[PDB]
Amino acid sequence: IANQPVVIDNGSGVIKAGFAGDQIPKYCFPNYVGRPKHVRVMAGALEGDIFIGPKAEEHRGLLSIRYPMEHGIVKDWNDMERIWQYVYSKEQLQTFSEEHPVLLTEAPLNPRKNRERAAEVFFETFNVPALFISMQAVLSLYATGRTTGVVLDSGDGVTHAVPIYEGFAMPHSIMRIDIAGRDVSRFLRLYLRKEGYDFHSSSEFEIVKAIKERACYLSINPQKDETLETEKAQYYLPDGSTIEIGPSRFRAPELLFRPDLIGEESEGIHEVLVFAIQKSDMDLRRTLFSNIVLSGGSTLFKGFGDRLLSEVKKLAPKDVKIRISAPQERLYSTWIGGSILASLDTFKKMWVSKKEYEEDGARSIHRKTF
Amino acid sequence: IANQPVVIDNGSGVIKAGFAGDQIPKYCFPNYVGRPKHVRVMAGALEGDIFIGPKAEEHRGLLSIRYPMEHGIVKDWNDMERIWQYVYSKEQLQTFSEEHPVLLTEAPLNPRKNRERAAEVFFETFNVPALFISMQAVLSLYATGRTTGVVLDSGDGVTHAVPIYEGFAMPHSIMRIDIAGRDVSRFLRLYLRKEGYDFHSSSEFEIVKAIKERACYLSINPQKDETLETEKAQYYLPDGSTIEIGPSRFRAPELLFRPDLIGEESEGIHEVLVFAIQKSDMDLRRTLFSNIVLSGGSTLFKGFGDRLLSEVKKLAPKDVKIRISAPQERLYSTWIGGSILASLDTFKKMWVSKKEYEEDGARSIHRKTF
Amino acid sequence: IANQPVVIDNGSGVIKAGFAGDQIPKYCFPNYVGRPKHVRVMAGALEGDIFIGPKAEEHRGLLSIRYPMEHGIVKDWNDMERIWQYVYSKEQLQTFSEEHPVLLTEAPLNPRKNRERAAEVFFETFNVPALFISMQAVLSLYATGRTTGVVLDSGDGVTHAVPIYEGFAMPHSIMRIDIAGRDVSRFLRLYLRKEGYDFHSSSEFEIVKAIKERACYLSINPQKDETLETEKAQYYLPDGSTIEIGPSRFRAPELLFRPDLIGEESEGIHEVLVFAIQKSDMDLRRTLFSNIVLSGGSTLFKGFGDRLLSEVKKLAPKDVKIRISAPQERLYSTWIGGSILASLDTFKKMWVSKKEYEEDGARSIHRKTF
Amino acid sequence: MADPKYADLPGIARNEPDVY
Ligand SMILES: Nc1ncnc2c1ncn2[C@@H]1O[C@H](COP(=O)(O)OP(=O)(O)O)[C@@H](O)[C@H]1O
Ligand SMILES: Nc1ncnc2c1ncn2[C@@H]1O[C@H](COP(=O)(O)OP(=O)(O)O)[C@@H](O)[C@H]1O
Ligand SMILES: Nc1ncnc2c1ncn2[C@@H]1O[C@H](COP(=O)(O)OP(=O)(O)O)[C@@H](O)[C@H]1O
Repeated sequence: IANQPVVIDNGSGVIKAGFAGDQIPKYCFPNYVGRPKHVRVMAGALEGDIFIGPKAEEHRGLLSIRYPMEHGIVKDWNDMERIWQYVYSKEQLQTFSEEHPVLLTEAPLNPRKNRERAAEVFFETFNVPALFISMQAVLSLYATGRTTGVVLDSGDGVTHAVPIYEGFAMPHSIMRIDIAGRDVSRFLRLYLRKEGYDFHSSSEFEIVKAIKERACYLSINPQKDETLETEKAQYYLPDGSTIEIGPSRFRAPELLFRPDLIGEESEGIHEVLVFAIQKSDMDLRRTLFSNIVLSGGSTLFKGFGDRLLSEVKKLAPKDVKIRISAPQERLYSTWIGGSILASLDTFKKMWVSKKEYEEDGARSIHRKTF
Repeated sequence: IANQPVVIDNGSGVIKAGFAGDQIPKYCFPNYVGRPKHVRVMAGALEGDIFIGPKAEEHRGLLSIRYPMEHGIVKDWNDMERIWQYVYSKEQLQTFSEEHPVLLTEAPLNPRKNRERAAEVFFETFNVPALFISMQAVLSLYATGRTTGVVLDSGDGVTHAVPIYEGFAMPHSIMRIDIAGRDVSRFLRLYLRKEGYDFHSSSEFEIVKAIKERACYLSINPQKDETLETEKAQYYLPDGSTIEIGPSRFRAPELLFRPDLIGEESEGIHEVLVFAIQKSDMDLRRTLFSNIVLSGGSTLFKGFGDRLLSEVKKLAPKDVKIRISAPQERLYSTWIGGSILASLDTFKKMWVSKKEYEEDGARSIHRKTF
Repeated sequence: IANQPVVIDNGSGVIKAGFAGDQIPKYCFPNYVGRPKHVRVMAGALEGDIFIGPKAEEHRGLLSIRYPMEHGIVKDWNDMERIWQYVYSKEQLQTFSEEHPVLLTEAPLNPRKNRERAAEVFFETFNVPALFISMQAVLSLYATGRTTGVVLDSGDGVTHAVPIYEGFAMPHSIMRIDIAGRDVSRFLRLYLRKEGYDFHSSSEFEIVKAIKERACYLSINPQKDETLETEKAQYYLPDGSTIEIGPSRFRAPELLFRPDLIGEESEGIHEVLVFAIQKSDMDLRRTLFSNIVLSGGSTLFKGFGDRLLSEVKKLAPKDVKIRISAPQERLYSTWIGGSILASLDTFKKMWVSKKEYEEDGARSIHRKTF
Repeated sequence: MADPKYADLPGIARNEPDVY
């Protein structure tokens, strides 16, 4: 039973889905399970009471949105099961879980208990013939067509750097922080309360993400922007009310480089990228500096790569050629590589079959991933 | 026992009744109990001494009229029991109370003691098999065919704006004010005494309602009409004596928008419509502005809808699509939706049965309405 | 110029005033401006046309009251200028603003624009020699004499919990809600209308506060109190008409614990207290649990601290010593600590002088507070 | 002490019992 396998790029913010050997993921929607805040009195209302995908994006104001997945660590399993059931349902894919093998994605250095429970869901609740969990950094390199390179990515949950050299991922040189898009949006929300405009509700949180996506830019010199007075640019909400954002728009994404602002003494994106290159072997460092691949959502800030370069110029050894490559399709780079990995003939050897899982269990899944 | 159920659209000014699945209510009559002032010396007179419906409208001058219901809250319960008995009697419906289920209507945010006392009357004095109390806003949307939209209504009793988005009524955004048609008619009478043509008797009060219905208009700019001098247009009374109305015609319905004139600091219709939309969540506000439904008799003033839009343009955020829709039969809006709701098969599940009331009591009625 | 400084404890509900180095504030009055509704035909009336303090409390019925501050955020700046002028005037303090340094108070995480405009008022309109702004939690701990303490406060506007440990206020562990005494009083008013007794005017609103202050208690188990039938206790108005309160007395303060009753998903008082301790560092949690201090007026409900213990026992880790402390003088705890802070010799270093304000501006005020 | 509002018999604090 070797049908066209399904690639599901998991993540805290957004969940991409689709079939192998496609150019772009056709089925992208945000990873959350909205449930109604108000009491349905009238008949002919929205049926079901559990809303995932575009219906949730259309009817945000009704639904109390809550995310099941934080920092690449699923908290609520019942919600993730309903999301994966929605992916496979007739509203999006129009296929059965029994036909196709699955390609799953997870962030590196996650809990092994979550990986086991992920496999239990796909093998037992859904009746998948073969599952395969893989890393995001390896898939991003598949999408670019490279073999060498450090992979700085920044989704909604996790920011991590994986140094890989000619198809040799170094697990001990991996760095990781739990400071990413969601924490930047949460830090922006807190700053807008200091400005004046509060967005306390859970549906109203999605407005802060929309402000962060559109109206934010990373300044090169933060001390110079702090001394100067801002212009206070405007932004229109979904209602119509105007909002002067002020200095919060540039100070909000600075969380990624300075994680002491939120109150969590970590490295930062630029330090993680240097640390990953430093922890790797001496002869590989110069090739790892030249090949740096960007990915995820929080790399799409304005002047992000300019600041990332300037930070590497500050930290790294002098007279060394830095190159921070960035594709066009940075959000879908992790999915595209999965679709490439799925299409290859080697894919049949990498996966965990259903029969193999029934015999061994979790140990076979831990062996095949690494 | 599932007979063709009775709809009783309750109201302070007018009461409308009939059966389920009918196009228009056949039995529309005013909600009051006229009792004779004068002594009956001569034989062959009007018998009964308690007049309801067309007999009371025909013989106004004899009868000391008194309304049992003020602001959707019955004070005189004995009179409402006599009205409901008159509805069921051979003079109007020609049916038994024991056969048919009842669809009663009440305004939102009323006293719960009146709701229990309403149920006691229908279950014990009349022997109803099944009763159901509903809201005026939900029924108006059933009549139109929509699910979305704010329902601004203004009868003789209450003015209230209930925001409902896709079959989800929000109970904490329901605005209400006791400033409706009866208070406008009372304010018109007080103005006509200032003009010269005073009225005092209860039969004579209904002439002021007839003046309010016919010869009144809401100006767009009230300050401009105040500076200009009126023409003093005429109106002929039921007797024959002419009355030059003057500025009392246009300043009377201004009470609905300016409740400071009668001497009671409340919101007003236009503020209630905006406040109900503003109390809801951010994403639903623009859809609630696009769908505004008018209802009741006090929305039928000349230039009322034009003034409502001007007030919404003033208060609401700029560059938003406003649309104040309405039915053709604005007085029969709530009844038609009830007749639709009654004829649905789900109506059997919604109601409070007689057996369920005898077991539980008031708690089961408070569990089924809201 | 170092005279005996003034301690203005701001707040939406009540404004306390007086001099430094005192046991209790001499000048306590509610924070609102009263202006007359009606016309003054007869001479020898109450002069001024603006009523603040005991005159406004005495003559409520005339005055259309309006609160300048909502949730520790002054909306009407002209009204607060009149109140602060009234505080300084001969009717209360009997002193000039030019002599004494000022100690101002604000809730944490407020708009910075309001803090700037507050400083502008005290430095420009009034001619203050030196101003200092402080937090509620730091002042509450000064009054008790502690350094370690989580300060769960609950005023009229804001509820929050700042976790301080040995003179180290953690700014990122601060949890805040805009649900407090005013919203509970507004929620009680809505229930009383559902019971039967309607209140609408601003003078009439303060009766609902007086009912909330007197006859309200927090049930230890709300589901048990729901299933049981209440006793329906009585209360006498200034008019003399009796009011059966019923279940609304115990259900009103449930807004503090369940903020889903008003229809606005927040954390709640008990969750804010736990979340503030959880957001702080690992080793500080057990000391923060042991030192939980209460303050503000909405902590004075009957069985509030008993229920707040039970909620902490439900949420927090098992076998930990919980101690919710609460002084005799909870209402004036914030003022007492300000008077103690003002009396100390370090106070001269912390403040912002008028000369320093004229040179730098708003930036110097933002630097000195944090 | 002097002033309008006080609470009589709440106690200063509510504490859980200390185990060994
Ligand atoms: N143009 C943008 N600029 C900055 N941040 C963005 C942009 N677009 C999306 N984001 C943020 O990044 C997230 C999307 O990144 P994604 O790679 O899908 O993360 P994950 O794979 O973990 O779901 C969104 O949740 C959003 O908060
Ligand atoms: N054409 C009209 N213009 C102005 N007011 C009207 C008009 N027709 C009726 N009214 C007023 O509105 C009331 C009818 O509204 P309705 O919603 O039926 O009241 P109820 O609360 O009794 O249901 C009447 O009592 C009358 O005072
Ligand atoms: N004994 C009491 N019981 C319940 N609530 C009270 C009591 N005393 C005061 N309150 C409430 O607390 C508020 C005053 O608290 P306070 O701490 O002075 O607020 P702020 O300092 O923000 O003005 C009042 O508005 C009142 O509603």
